Amino acid sequence: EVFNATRFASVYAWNRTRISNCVADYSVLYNFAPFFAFKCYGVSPTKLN
Amino acid sequence: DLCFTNVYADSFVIKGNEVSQIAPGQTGNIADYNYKLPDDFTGCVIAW
Ligand SMILES: *[C@@H]1O[C@H](CO)[C@@H](O[C@@H]2O[C@H](CO)[C@@H](O)[C@H](O)[C@@H]2O)[C@H](O)[C@H]1NC(C)=O
Ligand SMILES: *[C@@H]1O[C@H](CO)[C@@H](O)[C@H](O)[C@H]1NC(C)=O
Repeated sequence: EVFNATRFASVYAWNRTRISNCVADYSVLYNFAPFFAFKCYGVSPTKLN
Repeated sequence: DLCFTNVYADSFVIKGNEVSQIAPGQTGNIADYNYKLPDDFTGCVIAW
């Protein structure tokens, strides 16, 4: 629902949402976007689950 | 100015972004299930 959205707000008023109490499997974000930049800093995307 | 023991040439035609996908310690649909480079890769990639 956060990558299926249609009206990602502008940078001047960025929309922030909270995710909790669920199972995070990032294959969905991997296959939901033709990725151009995945520069993670705190945690490597590879073993992220 | 170098001497190499053995030299390997792996050839494959791919998309454009996957060229940047090809690098040691990377990830992607091609980098994870099609062609993963060694972490200590001693060599390089040529893309034209
Ligand atoms: C940021 O984008 C979110 C996309 O899911 C919005 O969450 C939804 O908001 C609707 C109301 O607009 C809720 O009914 C729904 O349950 C869900 O929480 C979120 O509102 C939005 N935030 C801003 C500030 O635009
Ligand atoms: C959600 O994503 C799918 C595929 O990317 C797309 O067809 C659909 O229109 C999207 N939904 C919304 C509400 O944009």
